[PDB]
Parts: sequence; structure tokens; C-alpha cells
Amino acid sequence: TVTYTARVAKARFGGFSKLLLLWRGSIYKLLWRELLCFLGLFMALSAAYRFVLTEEQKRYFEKLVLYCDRYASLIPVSFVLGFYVTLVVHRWWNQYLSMPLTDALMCVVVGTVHGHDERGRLYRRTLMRYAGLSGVLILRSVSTAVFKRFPTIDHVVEAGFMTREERKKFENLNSSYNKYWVPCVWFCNLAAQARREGRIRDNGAFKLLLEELNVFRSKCGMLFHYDWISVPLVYTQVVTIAVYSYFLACLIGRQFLDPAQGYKDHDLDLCVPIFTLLQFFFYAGWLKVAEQLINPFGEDDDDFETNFLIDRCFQVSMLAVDEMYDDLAMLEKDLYWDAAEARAPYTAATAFLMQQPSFQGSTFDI
Amino acid sequence: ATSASSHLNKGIKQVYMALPQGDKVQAMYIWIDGTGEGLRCKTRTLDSEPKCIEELPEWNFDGSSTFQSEGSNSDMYLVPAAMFRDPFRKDPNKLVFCEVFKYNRKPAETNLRHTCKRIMDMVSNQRPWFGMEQEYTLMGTDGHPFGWPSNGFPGPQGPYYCGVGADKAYGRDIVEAHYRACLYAGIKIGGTNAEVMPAQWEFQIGPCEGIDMGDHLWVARFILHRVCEDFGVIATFDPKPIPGNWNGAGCHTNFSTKAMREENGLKYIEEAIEKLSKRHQYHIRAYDPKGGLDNARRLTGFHETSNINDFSAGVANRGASIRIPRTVGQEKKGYFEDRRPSANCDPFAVTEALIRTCLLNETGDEPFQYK
Ligand SMILES: [Ca+2]
Ligand SMILES: [Cl-]
Ligand SMILES: [Mn+2]
Ligand SMILES: [Mn+2]
Repeated sequence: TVTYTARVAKARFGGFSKLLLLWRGSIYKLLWRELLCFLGLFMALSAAYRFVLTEEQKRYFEKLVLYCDRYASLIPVSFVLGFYVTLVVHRWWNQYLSMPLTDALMCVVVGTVHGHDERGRLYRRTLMRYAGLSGVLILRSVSTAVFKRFPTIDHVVEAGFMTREERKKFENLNSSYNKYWVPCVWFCNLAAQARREGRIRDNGAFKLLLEELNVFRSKCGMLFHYDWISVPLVYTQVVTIAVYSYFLACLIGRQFLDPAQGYKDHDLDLCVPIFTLLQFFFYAGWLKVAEQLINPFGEDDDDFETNFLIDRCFQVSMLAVDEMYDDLAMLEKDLYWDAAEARAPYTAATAFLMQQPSFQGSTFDI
Repeated sequence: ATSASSHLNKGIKQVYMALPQGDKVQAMYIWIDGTGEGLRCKTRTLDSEPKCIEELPEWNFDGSSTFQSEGSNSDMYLVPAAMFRDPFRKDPNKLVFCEVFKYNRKPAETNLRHTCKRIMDMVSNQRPWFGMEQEYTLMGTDGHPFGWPSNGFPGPQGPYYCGVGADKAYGRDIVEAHYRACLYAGIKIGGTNAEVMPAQWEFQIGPCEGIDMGDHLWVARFILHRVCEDFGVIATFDPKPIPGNWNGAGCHTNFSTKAMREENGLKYIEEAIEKLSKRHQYHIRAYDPKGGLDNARRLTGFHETSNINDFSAGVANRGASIRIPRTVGQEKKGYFEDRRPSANCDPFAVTEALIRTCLLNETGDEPFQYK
């Protein structure tokens, strides 16, 4: 992922303009090869027209240039691009929201699975490790970077996510389908065992744990669904054909004709179609947005950082359920115990922007 | 006949025990008194649930009231050694088993854990495992066994061992309550049975590693006394509560090391036993709180016991001083059972003697200093 929200915190004079100077995850890094290809074909065709072609053939070539320029439609391709890219962006954001995150699970576990002893600590750590393991399994199924990090289940075992005995139980299961759901079933069994053993004190807490487990598992299933069910291939081919047809039309129809013929709208030759190159940037980059977001778990610069999320979730969940279990500072009175109003101070840098009348409603200025 | 306290309405107490106690936590400090066989306890309030034994403060008591000191400097100190969940008060309340120290911070005379822990740390790599079969007899407040006819005897022994029915098992309610109370507390209780003597019972503690054997058995004894106090009966660990053709109570100790548990560990079992063969008198003195006089009434060689004056070992020998189980002989590995220790033995003394003789190759009539 390429984060630039710090740069665009305000609508400045040169806000979006300086974003064109970035390289990592930029339009240039995605297009420059197609840009050089389009420029190469355009320059080769222009050179052939200027030198190689006969005078007789040049009249036919320029008539074909006029014909190809008449059918260069830039408006209709904008519709198919807008709709297709909007669908791809919707899928991309929903895919990000489906990342297996264990924050809800860690909060429930640390608040419901009890015991300062070795067994309670084993319960909490193993409950969160099961969710981490199912996250790792689904992500290595869907993400190329995680797969290269965990090429085999042996890599998962050496990483500490799954144990030797859990590995034997995992491989002995007779199923031809992806087994990312297995640690979730293990989580359900372990939660039921903890409730039976009294580690979970109340019936509500067990229900809350299974509700939060099914939310986590549904996110894993949703990542599998997005991975399996692509954007329909026919629609992707339609947008690609529209864009490539328009650019093939622009390659010939926008060729610089000899001004000596005096054809209208073609009485100039700048030997570089800079406005056609700007249109190429526009439409080719608009397609490149979808081409980068269509599978957001690849190795694009703007693709999701799945390995970082795995590491963060594992470390934070272990910290929260093990070192932070029932480890609280003693209850004491805050700065505003005796104060009628509870208001924090402002720094010298924020006071002169703040201290303004508080909004009470639209109807109170009558 | 049960005690006057047992006749107080238990319903009432429960009603008070059902009150939510709030943020304060009760800790019951348990220690061994000056007889080396009696347990004492008292309770303090803590601000919060202790996460480990390290968070428990040291405490103190008057040693002149526990047969443990005399004169001016009778204040003794309690140092927490092992923590357990309180089965009488429930979570988050704790049972705190403590070592006893004199006013000058020297170990108390009945503090055998202090030396026992040092010996266990010396052989930690060999990982010694222990198990103890604690036999006990339930008694009425009149000093007669629980359930026996008034000033009389039940039928002869034969049907009571592992018996079921109103005429076979006496005071099983206490046994069930104790078993559960120990499981809740985190005591390593391995099982129970009705013994050959009616109103006599047994619970197994183990396997426990090193110093954990003494902590688990002593706290298991405390819970039994406290559970029996609720029912208004007495648990006695007297090695021979009733004279005649009525079984004694022993504390059979199972011992194994990492070498003995491994394949072909029988050779190490036999080496340990032949070392024990040469120190029978040293172990008899250690296996009894008063030097072996109590166990003289039990070790008569008649009622599935051995002779106190003679040492013997064998495979599947119930009458021997040391027994190698038949399965251990067949599998050529496992443990051996020391059947000598009395029911009122100190487990710290018993475990320390086994390690000194079998693992540290100690000889003579006195324990080695610093080794
Ligand atoms: Ca991508
Ligand atoms: Cl008390
Ligand atoms: Mn027995
Ligand atoms: Mn036995």
C-alpha cells in the first residue's frame, strides 16, 4: 500500500499537483512500458508515412487516417471505464474489510477466558493462535506474498502458528477442499471445553465468543469468495477491448498528415501527439486502476500489506491475551473527579484555531 | 457422634457465603506446628487477587501458642511457599502454604521443606517423581471410628475394601467432598478407595516432581481436616487407630527418576533398592514424626505390612518393605513403591530421605551437610 493521506491533509495550492511527482505506486510505474510501446508504434508509423510510403500510397494512408479519426470515440469508453472501475474499487474495499483481524476476538478472550495459572494462559494463547492460524491459511491461499512466506504447511509449523500434533490432526482429515476453516472448528471445541471446565464463568460470555468467532470465520470465507469469484471475465474483456480499440483508432487517426495537402483540421505537424499522449495517460491509467485493484493481494506497490497485518495481529493478540490479562493499574481518581466540567487543556498551537461557539442545532439561530 | 459445630444450620452459613464479597480477597495461611504433624491456619484480607506466590506478603504468628517457641522471642514468621485455590471460599480466595522461620530468620525445627527444597534443586536434572497413597481413618469426636457401633465393632474385615453400600463404606460424603475440593484447589489427587478397615479411606497424591510432593500432600491433608471439620468428624493419620485385627494406615511412596522411567530403567530401579537395603534404620527414623515409635504399632508384618526391624524387597511383594510392581518388572521400566512410611509421616522428610539414599549415595546415620 502507498499512503499519502499526510500530504493531502489540506486542500493546498499544490496539493494534488505534487502527487504527480511520486513514483512508488504511481501511474508512471504502471504505464511507462505501454507508453513507450504506443510512442514507438506512433513514431514508426509517422516515419514510414514521411519516408517509406510512395506519394500515391500516401493519399490512401491519409484518407485511412481521416476514416480512423472519425471513429475515435473517447466519450463512450469513459462510461465503461467509470462503471467497471467503480465495481473493482467496491470489491477492493470490501476485500480489505474482509482481512482476518483478531482485535474483537482478543478483547472477548481477555475479558472472558480466566486464570493467571499456566492453563488459563494456554487457553487464551491457543484460542488466539487458532484464529491467527486460520487467518494465515486463508491469506496464503489468496495472497502471493503470504504464499511465498508460507510455501508449505511445514513453513506454517516452523512459524509457530500450528504445532506438530495439530499438524498431524490437520493432515489426517479426509477433505479435498481448502482447510482454512479447521482452526475455527478447533476454536469452537476449545471454547466449549473452557466453558465446561469453568474457565469461562458465564453462559453469555461463551455465546459472545462463538458470535465473534463466526464473524472472524465469515471474513475468512469472504476472502475465499472474492478469490474464487473474479470480476466476470466477459466484462473485463469488454473494458479492455473498448480501451484498446480506442487507442488503436488514436494510433492511426491522430497521425500527423503532411500540411501540403491542406486537409482541414490537419494543417499542422508537431511530430509528437502530446495531447494524444495525455489522453493515453488518462484512459490507460483509468484502466490501470482496475488492473492494480482487481487482485489486491498480489505484489503491486498499492496492494495490501498482508504479511504486516499477520505479524501485527499475532503480536498484538498475544500481548493483549497474555501480558495484559487482568493487569490493570489500581483504580484512582482522575484530574476531573471534583470538576463539574471535564475538559482537557489546549496547546499554544491549537488554542487560536479552537475556542469557538459549539454547534447546538440549525434551529437555535432564529 | 458428630461435633456441636456440625449441628449448626449449614443452610444459614451458605446464605452468607452466597453474598458477593467484592474487591477484597481472603488468603488462608497454612503452616505445620511444633508437633511436626499438626496444621495451623489463619486468614488475612488482601486488596486484590494475587497472580502468583511471589505477590503474597510474609506474615507472622505467636510460636508459644503452636508448640514452636518459648519465652520472650516467641514470634515466628510465615513465608509463603505454595498457593492453591480456596475450595471453602471459592475463587478468587487462596490457600497459602507457608514455611515457618524463627525470630532470627532460621528455619523452625518442624520446617523440613527448607532443607528438602535444597536437596531437590541438587538433583533437578534427574527429575524425581513421587506419589503418595495417604490412608486415613474417619473418627467421631469420642475417639471411636466413624460409623462403628457404640463402644463396639463392625463385622470382621473382608467386605469393606473398595466396598459400596450402607454396611460397607462409612463416611463416603467426606471422601467425595475432599476429592472435589482437592481437584478445585489444584491438588494433584490421583484417586481414592475405601480401605480394608471400615471408616478407613485413602487418596493418592501424584505424580509430583521434587518439592511439589510435600506441598500437595500437606495441603491435601489440610483440606481433608477442613472438610471433616464441616461434617463434624475427625480425620486421623494415626498409623494404628484401633488395636487388634484392624488394618493400620500407611503412606506408600512411589519413586522414579528420568533414568528409571526410560526404557530398561529397571536396572536403575534395582540399584536404588539395593542402596535402600543398606539404610533401613535411617529411613525408619525419617518415616515417622517421633523417630519411628508410631510406625512400630503398624509395621508388625501381619496385616499386609512388613516388619519394622527387617528390610525386604521383591516384585509384586505386598509384605515387602519395597515393592516393584508386576507391570514395572514386565515393562523393565517405571517406579518402585516404598511401603514403609507411616500415615502421619512428613512427606518432606520421606522425599528427602529417598533422594539422599538413592540419588546422592549418602551413607551413615546422619544426613550430609551442604550435599
Ligand atoms: Ca494487484
Ligand atoms: Cl481463619
Ligand atoms: Mn492402601
Ligand atoms: Mn500400594
